[PDB]
Amino acid sequence: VNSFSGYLKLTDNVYIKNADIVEEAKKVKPTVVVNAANVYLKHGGGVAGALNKATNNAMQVESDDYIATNGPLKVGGSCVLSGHNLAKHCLHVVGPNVNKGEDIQLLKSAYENFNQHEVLLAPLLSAGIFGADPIHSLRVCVDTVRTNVYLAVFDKNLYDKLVSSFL
Ligand SMILES: NS(=O)(=O)c1cc(Cl)cc(Cl)c1
Repeated sequence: VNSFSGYLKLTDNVYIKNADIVEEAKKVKPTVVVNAANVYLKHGGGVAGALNKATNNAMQVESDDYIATNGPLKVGGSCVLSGHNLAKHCLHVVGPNVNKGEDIQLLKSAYENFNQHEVLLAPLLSAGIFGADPIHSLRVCVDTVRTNVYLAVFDKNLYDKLVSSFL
């Protein structure tokens, strides 16, 4: 049994809710929240900008030190950093950004990072300002992630379309 409440069950392991991932993280304090990161861990906008704002920029300060030591992530890659006030850990995952022309096949590699964690609160990778079709992102999630994933979707319109169209 876990703390997550109000989710619709899509599969054995994937759950979805119309929610504010920031507000959901603040309530649950999950072991892992996933960030929709870029390779530079520059948390300017989208989910990353919202998560970072909720940490009062501490996520960005930590991320800048990580990049100064390790250099950029790979598209499809990830790193584990602090969850600050939101979670124990933040798994920063880089999905392909279609608005940069990145290979959408890298979306499966991105989701494979989730399998290193038993339970996660996450957004749909490559959705929103990363330009991918969120319906496609949810299909790749269900077909790739084997651990227990709680997906948060703020836009009620998109949430309803994802549920109604789910095979
Ligand atoms: N992707 S997100 O969680 O940052 C998000 C999306 C919308 Cl449409 C509104 C808010 Cl307040 C937050």
